[PDB]
Amino acid sequence: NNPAIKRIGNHITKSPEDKREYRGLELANGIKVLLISDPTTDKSSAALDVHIGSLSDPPNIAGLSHFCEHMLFLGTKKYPKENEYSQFLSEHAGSSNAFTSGEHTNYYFDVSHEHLEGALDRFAQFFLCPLFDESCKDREVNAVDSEHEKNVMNDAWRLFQLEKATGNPKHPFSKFGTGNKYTLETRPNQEGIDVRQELLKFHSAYYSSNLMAVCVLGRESLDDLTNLVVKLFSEVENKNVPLPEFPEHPFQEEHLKQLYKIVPIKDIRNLYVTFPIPDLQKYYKSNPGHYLGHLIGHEGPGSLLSELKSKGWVNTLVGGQKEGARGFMFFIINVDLTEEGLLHVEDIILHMFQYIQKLRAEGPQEWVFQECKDLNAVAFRFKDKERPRGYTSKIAGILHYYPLEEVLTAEYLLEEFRPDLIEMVLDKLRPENVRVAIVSKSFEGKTDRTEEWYGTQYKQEAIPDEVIKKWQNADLNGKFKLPTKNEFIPTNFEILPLEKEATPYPALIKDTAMSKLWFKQDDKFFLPKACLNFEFFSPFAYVDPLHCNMAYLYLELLKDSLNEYAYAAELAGLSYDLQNTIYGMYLSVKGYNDKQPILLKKIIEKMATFEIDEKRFEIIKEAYMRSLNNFRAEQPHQHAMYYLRLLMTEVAWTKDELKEALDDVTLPRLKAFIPQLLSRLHIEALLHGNITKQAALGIMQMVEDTLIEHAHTKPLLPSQLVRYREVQLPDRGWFVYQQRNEVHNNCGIEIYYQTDMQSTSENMFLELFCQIISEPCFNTLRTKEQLGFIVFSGPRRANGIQGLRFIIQSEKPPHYLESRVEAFLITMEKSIEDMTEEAFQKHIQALAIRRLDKPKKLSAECAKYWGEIISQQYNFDRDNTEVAYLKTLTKEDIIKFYKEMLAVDAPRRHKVSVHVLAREMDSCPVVGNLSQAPALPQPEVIQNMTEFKRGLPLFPLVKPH
Ligand SMILES: [Zn+2]
Repeated sequence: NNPAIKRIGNHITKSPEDKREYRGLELANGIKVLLISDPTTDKSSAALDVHIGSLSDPPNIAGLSHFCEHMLFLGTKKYPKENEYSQFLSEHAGSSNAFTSGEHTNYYFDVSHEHLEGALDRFAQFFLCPLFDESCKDREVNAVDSEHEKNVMNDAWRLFQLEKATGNPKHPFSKFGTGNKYTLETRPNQEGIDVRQELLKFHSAYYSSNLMAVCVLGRESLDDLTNLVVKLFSEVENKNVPLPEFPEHPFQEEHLKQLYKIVPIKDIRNLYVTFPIPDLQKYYKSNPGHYLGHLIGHEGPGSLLSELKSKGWVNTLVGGQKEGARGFMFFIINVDLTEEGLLHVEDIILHMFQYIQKLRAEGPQEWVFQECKDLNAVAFRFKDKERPRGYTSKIAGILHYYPLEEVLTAEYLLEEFRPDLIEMVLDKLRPENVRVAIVSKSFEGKTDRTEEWYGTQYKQEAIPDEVIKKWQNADLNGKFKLPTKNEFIPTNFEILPLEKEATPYPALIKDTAMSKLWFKQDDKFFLPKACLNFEFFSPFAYVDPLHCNMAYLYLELLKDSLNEYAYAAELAGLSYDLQNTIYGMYLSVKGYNDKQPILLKKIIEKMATFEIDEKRFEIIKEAYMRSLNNFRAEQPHQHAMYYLRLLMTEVAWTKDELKEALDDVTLPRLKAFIPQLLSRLHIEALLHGNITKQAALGIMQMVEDTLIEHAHTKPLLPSQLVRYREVQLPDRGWFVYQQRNEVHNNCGIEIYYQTDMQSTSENMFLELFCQIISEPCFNTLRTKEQLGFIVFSGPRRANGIQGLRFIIQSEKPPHYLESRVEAFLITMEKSIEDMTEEAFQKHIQALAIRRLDKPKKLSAECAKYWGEIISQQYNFDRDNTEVAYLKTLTKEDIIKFYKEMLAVDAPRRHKVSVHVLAREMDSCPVVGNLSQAPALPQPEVIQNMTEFKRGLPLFPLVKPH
């Protein structure tokens, strides 16, 4: 009845909570398709996943599939303009990205719901007739080179590639997926290769309809979505490509029983333990690898981690199955390492094998399976509604692995108890199949090997056969017990009836010296979940570097202490977040509401009566020291942002000040700090979800009463509720602050054009301008000018003040970067003068959709309110208000705003620039086809942050709504 469709699927199993409608189908050309209809969605979305990636890169052109991914965005026969795609999305409230894994290339976008077809049509052409334009290729190669550059000095990426380097060199696993200028341009030139043709060959070879899945989400009916997907995708050609497979493991015989000693960039201490395993993917109905992951990676009483931590050897552990590709997987057990732990690796691994032996001795446990199965069933039933773009991306990828009818449920619902598989996998976790990697600065100078792509310094040794034996004879350790029943498993899921006096926004339901309580019963999502957000104010968390250190250590020690007990809550979908802030403390509790009161109470009770284990204090202090030091290894652009925070905020302690003050933190001194901190507080809370007003008032009073009882807490004076201000820059001023990054060989720059206080009008001026310049900026400064991978523009908001910021990471020096941004600003003004009245209105419309986009899930809506509360603006109806005003703005208003605040000769330009110089750059000046960059004034070089701040006014704070 339709030659274009091979088959429609049966019912797609969904959560009964889920109001969205679904249809699976397979096209005649073999594209597997999931259609999602949500007539309420603000943004629509599509994604396509090709089952080809890096593992299929030609051996002579490393990174070609990743390069292909970049290239697809840059013009097709039907839509030749390099930025037609991104520009269209931008003008219609959409966004887009893509990634390349070993076996996948995944492309996705969202757009205003009214413009699905326009978006999707442009999108489809990626997979039909890409141009791979000659000039785009030459340019885009730098973006990829830049992508790789930032990864070079990153410890995760180095370990990632090092593993691949130390397996079978013949195996596709050993390939370099990212690529760079060398692999994508330099080497290929030297070798007579036309990469444009190679891109064409590759696309044509592997971009076969038979290796593709597509997911589309929109307001349209399932039938309309069907016609649409047929109309645009049934013309993709079926080239019948065999799906690549890797049945032989990249780790063979001679790759096992190997030790690797590795030098990190950061001062980190890690042990990596790895076993080769078969592909467990097909066993998705039982997840035997996850069963063992769940047990070996447990953190409750009796667990592997518990003992390792008690012995003061490790702080954290990750265990479980790790993805490989079709035909191979890994099982891992990874831990960080204390100083002591570094000298006891052999015992740690013994304990690991002892725990595994316990699992053998006990045999597989149906009740453990049953518990996971139940938790997963609940998780799936009450899953939060996803944002469309993440969802379509995810589904496109998993359409390759499960029957149509099962795509939604397959990763959640367990069906089979499989003691056989559990033992089969367990039988592979043996010392004769082990790989051990130690990462420590102590191997500095003691290595004899260098990994090609990153330069990673390492050494390789056979593990002594006697050590293997010691591990093989590991017997039972009395310290290791399986976890017992999980008491935190929720059973009460009733959604409370919507109260008579319920409101659309949070209501101030308690206003006392001790606490401000904001409250909202959920009127949208109707899942049995809640958010309990608390802000504790104390001047003593940030009075000086010492106290800041102490606030941090206190809360880290608290969390470390609670970890065992809290682990079960987390498995049961009840988690918490607890950290020190520049104003005191922040506590959030979220998840199923049923057992929250229990977790919260244990938290507050513990913090009010805390007793510190000295062993733990020393270990945590030491890790915190390294943590601070390790900032020197963050990326230039991150340093840039850091220095701006420091320059523009009234009060801010530097990482240098914090670490210098850290040696003065003694056990006696901390014990004294805690009661001090807790003795006077103000609390501002937002309780939001499946809870009544009486429950909310009840919870708030419980928190207070616990503090009063155990810590004697009294209220804080209203005048002690100190918010910090932002530095007020002089009209027509320009400051430059300059530092060097000693790890990375790239530059970073942040340029901040401060405007004025936040307000309806000032907000929308800035925001409209950012909307208009957003993609032109990416297009000019990255795509055309290829300055770097990281090119960013948009609003800066802090302390109630705002402005325009640019952030770039580049191999080019900041003074050069600077003039290009300035050049760009002028382009934008002409551009704004040149654009139609409609083109203007389209941008108003796009920002309007962006701002009005409704949160899909409780925590997202909660987050919007929390922003209103923590900023002390309390403007819960901001979106409607600000959009109404947005629609009033004319082209002329924006031109004036720019001329008055932003232009190079603007009367009220307030400019700060942070230059972060590359490792290899000695000094560097602060000032200096392509568009015209204007002449700039001499900047005032900031010599000292304190003096700079002392010499300027401070802005007012914003007035509450
Ligand atoms: Zn990329």
